[PDB]
Amino acid sequence: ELAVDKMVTCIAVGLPLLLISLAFAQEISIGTQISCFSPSSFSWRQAAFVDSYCWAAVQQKNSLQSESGNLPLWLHKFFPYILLLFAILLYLPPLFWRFAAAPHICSDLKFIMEELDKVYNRAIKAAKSARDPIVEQYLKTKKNSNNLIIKYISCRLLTLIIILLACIYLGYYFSLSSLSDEFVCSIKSGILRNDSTVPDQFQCKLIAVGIFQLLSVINLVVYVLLAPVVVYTLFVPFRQKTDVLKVYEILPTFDVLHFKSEGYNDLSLYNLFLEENISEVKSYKCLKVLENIKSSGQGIDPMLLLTNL
Amino acid sequence: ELAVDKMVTCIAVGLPLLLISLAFAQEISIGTQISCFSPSSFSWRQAAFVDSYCWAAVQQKNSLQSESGNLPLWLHKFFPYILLLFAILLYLPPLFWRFAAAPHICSDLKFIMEELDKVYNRAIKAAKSARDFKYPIVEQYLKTKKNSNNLIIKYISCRLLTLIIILLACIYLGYYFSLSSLSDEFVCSIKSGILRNDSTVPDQFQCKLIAVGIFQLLSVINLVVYVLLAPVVVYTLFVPFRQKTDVLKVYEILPTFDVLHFKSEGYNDLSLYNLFLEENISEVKSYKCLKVLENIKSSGQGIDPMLLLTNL
Amino acid sequence: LRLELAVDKMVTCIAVGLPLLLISLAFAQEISIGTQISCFSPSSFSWRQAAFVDSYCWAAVQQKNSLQSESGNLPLWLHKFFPYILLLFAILLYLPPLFWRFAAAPHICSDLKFIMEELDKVYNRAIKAAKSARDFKYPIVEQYLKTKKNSNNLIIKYISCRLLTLIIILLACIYLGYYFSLSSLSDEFVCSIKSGILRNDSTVPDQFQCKLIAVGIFQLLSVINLVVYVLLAPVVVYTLFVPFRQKTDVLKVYEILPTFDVLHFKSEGYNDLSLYNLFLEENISEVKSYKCLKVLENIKSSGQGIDPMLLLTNL
Amino acid sequence: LRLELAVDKMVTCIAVGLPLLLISLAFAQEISIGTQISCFSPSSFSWRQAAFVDSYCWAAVQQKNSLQSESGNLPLWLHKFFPYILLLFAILLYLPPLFWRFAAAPHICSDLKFIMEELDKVYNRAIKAAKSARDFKYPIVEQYLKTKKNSNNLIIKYISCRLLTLIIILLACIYLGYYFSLSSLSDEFVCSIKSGILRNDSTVPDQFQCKLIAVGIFQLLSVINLVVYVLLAPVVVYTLFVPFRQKTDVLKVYEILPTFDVLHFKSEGYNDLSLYNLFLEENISEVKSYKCLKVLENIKSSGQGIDPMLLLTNL
Amino acid sequence: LELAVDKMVTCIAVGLPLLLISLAFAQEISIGTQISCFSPSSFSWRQAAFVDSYCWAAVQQKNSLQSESGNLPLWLHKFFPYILLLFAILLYLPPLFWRFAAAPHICSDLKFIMEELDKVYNRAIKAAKSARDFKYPIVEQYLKTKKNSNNLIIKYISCRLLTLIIILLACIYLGYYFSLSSLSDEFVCSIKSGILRNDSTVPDQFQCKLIAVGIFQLLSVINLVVYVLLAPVVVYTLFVPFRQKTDVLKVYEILPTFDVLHFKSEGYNDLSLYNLFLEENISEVKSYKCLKVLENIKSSGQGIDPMLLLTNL
Amino acid sequence: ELAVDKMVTCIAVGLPLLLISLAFAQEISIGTQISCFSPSSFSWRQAAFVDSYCWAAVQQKNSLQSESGNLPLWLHKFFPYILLLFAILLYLPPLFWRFAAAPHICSDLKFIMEELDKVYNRAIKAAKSARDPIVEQYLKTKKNSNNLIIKYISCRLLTLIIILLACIYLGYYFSLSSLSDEFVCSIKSGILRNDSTVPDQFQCKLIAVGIFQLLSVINLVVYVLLAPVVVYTLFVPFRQKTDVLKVYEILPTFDVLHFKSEGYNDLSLYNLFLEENISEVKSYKCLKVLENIKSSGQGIDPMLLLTNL
Ligand SMILES: CC1(C)[C@@H](OC(=O)CCC(=O)O)CC[C@]2(C)[C@H]3C(=O)C=C4[C@@H]5C[C@@](C)(C(=O)O)CC[C@]5(C)CC[C@@]4(C)[C@]3(C)CC[C@@H]12
Repeated sequence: ELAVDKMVTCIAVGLPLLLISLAFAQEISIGTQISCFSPSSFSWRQAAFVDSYCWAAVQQKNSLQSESGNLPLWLHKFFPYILLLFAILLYLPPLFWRFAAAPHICSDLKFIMEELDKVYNRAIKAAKSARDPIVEQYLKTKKNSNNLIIKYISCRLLTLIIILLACIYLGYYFSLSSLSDEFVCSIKSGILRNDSTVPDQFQCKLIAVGIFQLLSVINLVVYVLLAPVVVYTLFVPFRQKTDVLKVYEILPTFDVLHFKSEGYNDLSLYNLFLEENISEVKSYKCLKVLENIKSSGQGIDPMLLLTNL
Repeated sequence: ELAVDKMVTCIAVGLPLLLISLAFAQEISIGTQISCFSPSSFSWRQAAFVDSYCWAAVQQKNSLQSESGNLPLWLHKFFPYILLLFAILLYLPPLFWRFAAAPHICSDLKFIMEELDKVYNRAIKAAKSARDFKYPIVEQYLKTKKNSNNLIIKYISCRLLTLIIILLACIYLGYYFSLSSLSDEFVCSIKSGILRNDSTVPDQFQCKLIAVGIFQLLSVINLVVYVLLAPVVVYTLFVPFRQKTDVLKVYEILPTFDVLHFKSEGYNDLSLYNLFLEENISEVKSYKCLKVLENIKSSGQGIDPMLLLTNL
Repeated sequence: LRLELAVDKMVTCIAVGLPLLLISLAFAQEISIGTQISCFSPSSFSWRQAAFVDSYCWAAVQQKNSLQSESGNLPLWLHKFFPYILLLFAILLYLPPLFWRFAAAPHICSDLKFIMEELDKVYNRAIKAAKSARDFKYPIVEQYLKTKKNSNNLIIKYISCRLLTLIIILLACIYLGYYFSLSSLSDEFVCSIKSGILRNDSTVPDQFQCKLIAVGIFQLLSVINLVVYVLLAPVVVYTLFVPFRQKTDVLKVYEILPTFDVLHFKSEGYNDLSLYNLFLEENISEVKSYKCLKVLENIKSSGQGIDPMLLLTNL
Repeated sequence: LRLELAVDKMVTCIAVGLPLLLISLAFAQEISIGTQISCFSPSSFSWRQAAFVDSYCWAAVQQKNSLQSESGNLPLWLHKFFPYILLLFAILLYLPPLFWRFAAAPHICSDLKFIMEELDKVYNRAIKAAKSARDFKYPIVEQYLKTKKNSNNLIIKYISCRLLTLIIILLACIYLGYYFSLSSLSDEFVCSIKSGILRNDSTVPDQFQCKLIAVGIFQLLSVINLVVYVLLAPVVVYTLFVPFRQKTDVLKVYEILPTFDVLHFKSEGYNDLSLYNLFLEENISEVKSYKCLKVLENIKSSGQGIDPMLLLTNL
Repeated sequence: LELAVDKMVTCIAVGLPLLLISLAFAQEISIGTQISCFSPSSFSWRQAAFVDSYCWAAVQQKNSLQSESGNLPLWLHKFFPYILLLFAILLYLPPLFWRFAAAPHICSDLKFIMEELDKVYNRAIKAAKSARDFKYPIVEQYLKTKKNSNNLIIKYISCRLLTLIIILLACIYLGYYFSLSSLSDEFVCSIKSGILRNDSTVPDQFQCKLIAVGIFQLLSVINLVVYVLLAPVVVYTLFVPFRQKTDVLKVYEILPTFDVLHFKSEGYNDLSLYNLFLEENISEVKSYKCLKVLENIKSSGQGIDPMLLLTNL
Repeated sequence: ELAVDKMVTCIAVGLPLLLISLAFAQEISIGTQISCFSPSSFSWRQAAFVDSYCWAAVQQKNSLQSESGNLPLWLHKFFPYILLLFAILLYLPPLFWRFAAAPHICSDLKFIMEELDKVYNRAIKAAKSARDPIVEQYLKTKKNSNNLIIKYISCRLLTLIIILLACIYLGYYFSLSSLSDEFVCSIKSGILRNDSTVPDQFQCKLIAVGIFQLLSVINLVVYVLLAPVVVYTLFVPFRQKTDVLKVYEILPTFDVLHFKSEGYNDLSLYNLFLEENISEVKSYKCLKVLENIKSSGQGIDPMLLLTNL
């Protein structure tokens, strides 16, 4: 998993979870999520009934009358589970990737690294004997099929789509007349309908809403900062730079051909993954040492290769 | 476990669990699950008795009178347990197939990969000796694999039970999801036993099952995800349709390997083995090199045995 | 392969764990009294009516129309969101290290392990040549050293994570200094539950005297965090100027080997070579050849014997 | 490779775990009665009004205008911040051992392992020369130790961490002696909830008698911490006197080897040589050659045979 | 590195006060608060809570509370839990020697003795094998030296003596708690300092009772019983010489390459401590095992010493 | 630790702990351990005082008057800890066994297994060359000293004694009337003595005592089922059988002598531990393959041994 992809996943998933836990934590909360102000004559349990009834009655549109509407009321209860839903949906593409995409790119990349080590060993053995292109074709093939890279850009595109949907939802959540939690509630269905001791309507207010909006704007800011990162990561061809196989062109047992650029094809994705995992390849490390020395141009490539051993 | 099967299991199991855990958020729950509105004269403990009695009385059909019926009350009080039951039943087929079916296919697949590497080595050794037995054992093994569907029958059986349980969960959630939205309100009467002819206690109490609305909003989410998941299982259910890009066709260019794919068209274990080979074949080095030669053959510049000898 | 300089590890540990420890302290059971707000409803108000007043005013520190405070609504916002701010700073300060932990490591750890292996190899070859005398030759790692200064991209990542750490630490210092500068009377605000149907109600009084509790603890902890952070910022800066911290040339001890060219060539640049010099100075104690060579170099201070002979004796 | 002297490890363990253990005891499920403050509102006050009075006065130990105490506002501040002061001392006392282990530890180990290897090698060479008689020559370790004497920087990190430990222990002793030197009546303060709209209110009494509970436990634990710390301070001071502790010259047993020069040359300095002498005296029992040489040296007390003969017999 | 009897004495003397602390405050035995004061009926809930907490904090202020037994019994109950942990810590401190790196002081020398014994056994059987086809008693001289310095054994008997002293002090303290009547929890309390002094609605004095003190005494007697059972074990363990019998070396005397001398007994010196540690760790020594096999066979006398040695091979 | 000893320890220790944890289950426990029923005129805090006073007054014999006596009251409150005390005392002998005796038998058993593998290797090497008793004396010695086995039977005997004492205590406690949890308590010492608003006596009842008795009978049943197991384990000689070294008698390099039976000596204990840990010995496994075969007569012992390789 590319470092930028790992960090995008970590942010887009842990941020909604951390924000839920912020508001979610009991210490942060003052108490219940709703308070309704029953009359003074009401007993403790009658007031508890009013609170719980109105909490359950934000759904039943007939009971509650709110200036903003019933949708803002339903939105508040939705948000604790809505952020977790966004976290899960944002975790899904990385899960699909590791489960399916890595297995295909992992085998190919391990084979390419083994073949590169083998060609390096054979080149130095030929050079050592003097002192005394399967991988290229595979990569040429990799250019023909974009399907392996299509899994990657598809998981990235779903990540971007879900991030944009979360940004859209967060923006609607961020701007709220906050008067919705102040919407009235009437416990007058059933036998309580014509009852007289119970007042006609109660002034309820949704607890911990302001915290939800302050956290939703934070999530929206982080997500609109993250979306350009995904879009840049979405474009695989642009990120393919510092041609990694160019360092291998100084080997006799290796054909003089990079042939890795310019396409929305799996070859560019493999170039990125090679640029990432190539530091594990010892032969690449030694070849890059020789290539950097070649900047001065003092000695010669085959001599330093043989001498380096 | 195939990636699509692993993700279907992860969804179908974790979604009901995640939804259970959400339905009881330390911020979505206002408090108790039921509230009954005792009279003002009732003390705190008398009101607590009314609440707890009616909570326990959603079962006793004689005590409570509800317009929708007692079945909605049962469903509103046993909403969690049912989701956990669905999660467990959906986890059972992945547990079953993994425990017994997996190793059977693992041994066979490892043997097939070893035999393919061996035939590749022998073919290049024969070619190398030319530059300087012969029994298709794996082909015969795969020909046999076609005869018995039993290994694949375990797979399609676990997938079919997964689909059946997913459809039953969809039915329950659609039924439960499509509620009256007044059922959560039931009239309850604490008048059995010595309280029957008591006078200070009113005839009936107006109870409401709080946080039911959350149950329905989560049940519709579960139903949507499950009716999105069911086509995936049905597609995964059909093993023959999934298989393509004949993997052994790349081996047909070897002299030590008979020219025969012979892997298609059946509800038999051969198609399942074809899928698992298509998945795990990238680990096979000989397959990788042979596919390199096969892709080069698209241009048709050189020749298969020459490039193979040059492959070393 | 720690892949984190000790000073960087301790700066991360402090800058991250201190806000977390302070959050956990601000709500220790002995420290807190109960709710975060108390509003003093009238005596006629029932228990639940007083609970409504408390919760309403807690939620009403946001709605500017309801509450009237002498200091303003901004202190009220800052007092309610005390805990949230502390965690965010911890995460942002832990964010740079996470990037360094995953993105930065492949570029450096691999290079440093290769350099250590090459140094051990050149030491072995030098003593083998000396042993054969008692009875190729390409400076590959030195050629490697030139590349370090050449490409500053590897160094760029390090100074960038350090610079973001410094920027976030300075922003945290600014916020904590502002928060600690709060009035300490601004936690008392007048709140009025008179919106909606309660507006023209008469039994409810016009306004309630609410006080935000656990704010003095927040300020006392914010000043502690600010002190520790303004002590930490020079360490990060000190850290930012790597060219200055690259000292005690580590490869100079290897110059006494015949199989090693006589050239340090590691100094004076905002390039990856200085960063590699720091990481070599840190992780070089694991290199056995470096340890023995430093033993010989320290002995050479007296100048009694000779470098190649001493090496032969060590074998 | 412990890199922590047993006396230093125990001083750290005590000075750090004792304030933590005492914090954990001060709030045992059996020592806290409940809230940290109780204010005795009038009987007419409701439950929530009394809770408001308690929380207000708790937050009002800071606002000097509200509360009137005979001892002053400083005792009130010190009583409210009681547990924070101990965790801070625990952390500050843990800091020097952390600085020691993080950087100083690795440097000390390599040198000691090299010295032990060189001593085993010189012993082997001496017995091989003696064995050949029964049938180079450079004092490298002696020169290395002679060098160790030249640089006091190595013996300065250690005495600096010990000196900071002693300074923090003395500051903790001063604070705990002051805190225990409490009036024990200063936990009772008069508090008045009469700011804001409550100022001219009449139903609320003029002042409340609040008491800061669980203070007596704090003082009883502070005196325990002070006693243990004033018992620990002489231990740190003795640890500080590093040359005085360098005794029973460990290399003196090696002077009976022909392949080893007849020179101890390890004493009398605030230099890294004395620290290395201590660490050698500690870790030298692992050295087999030292064990056998000490066997011969103890036998030499009787003086029956001879040193080289005995060595040959041991083989 | 810690004798089994010492390990069990430490385990008991440390875990028993901790287990008893944890039991004293179990939910099943604690009814609730540790003090209850019985305010008048007119007092509100919070006023009664104030009375309880005030008297809890007032067991220290001697002016406020009047108790028949005195203020010391009152102070004892509050500090009783702390004492239980203080005694556990002080009893863990001497074992701290084992916790600290003092192993080399004894074990490193032991490891050398075991290696030297294996070497002398190998050399003896090699000489016997060559017969079938130097010579310096270095370990014997080392043990002879070990006799000269008692200092290593002085660390051991010092940690054991501090363990015994702390155990006896704990027995004395716990004995006292059991002895006390404990009506102490029934001592009166008066919340009449400050502005409450001349107040009239508050009664003159409250009858407070200290909760969980009977549990404290019942657990203190258990701790005292276990500790007075443990003290003889420490005293016996204190006497290292009386703790040594059937020395391991007496089996090596049948080797030609080993001098015929045990020379290990009768002293308050490090040699006796090394004898104990050798008797413990000697079963790991293979040469000792085979030599003890031959020595046990020699009880019958059927097989020759050197012959059986060579025969075993 | 022998499997039967490990299971006896596990039961005898975890059962009182599990029962303690059950006796105080959230569903199981209703609340406080005592309730006293103060008059209705008493305030909340006065009733709390009565409860706590009587809880502390089950000790002071003058205050409370109970029909069964003060001893049942003491046992009521102290029953929960008493189970932990029994668990600890039952854990003590297995703990002593681990340090005091387990290493002594471990070193000897490891040496015996090594010597058996060595004698097997030497026997097959002699047989292989043809195709081309130290351990016995040690065991003979083991017979002479019972001291190692005396540690084992001593820890088992203390386990049995503590189990029997626990059975006695639990049978007594379960034999309580179950009305002894109701005691009359009088808060009339001190200044309350001549007070008039406080009633003369309160009817207190000890909470969770029926649960204690129902759990004590379970513990007693399990313990009287466990005691015969310990008694059988107590008799080491009656347990040893299937002479394990008899399979080694078919080796030329091994003397033809079992010599392991009939004694209250450490040899029988070593026989048990060998019978347990001997399956780890490869030479024993092969000899048992062929040892059994020799009895059958299908093949000769030395030939099959040489063929075993
Ligand atoms: C803590 C809770 C909320 C509750 O606590 C729990 O349910 C357990 C969960 C938890 O504690 O967190 C238990 C009930 C209770 C302890 C409750 C009580 O007992 C009796 C009264 C009285 C009722 C009244 C007005 C009358 O009846 O006339 C007389 C005045 C008085 C004292 C007012 C306050 C309450 C209502 C009082 C003290 C408020 C606190 C309350």
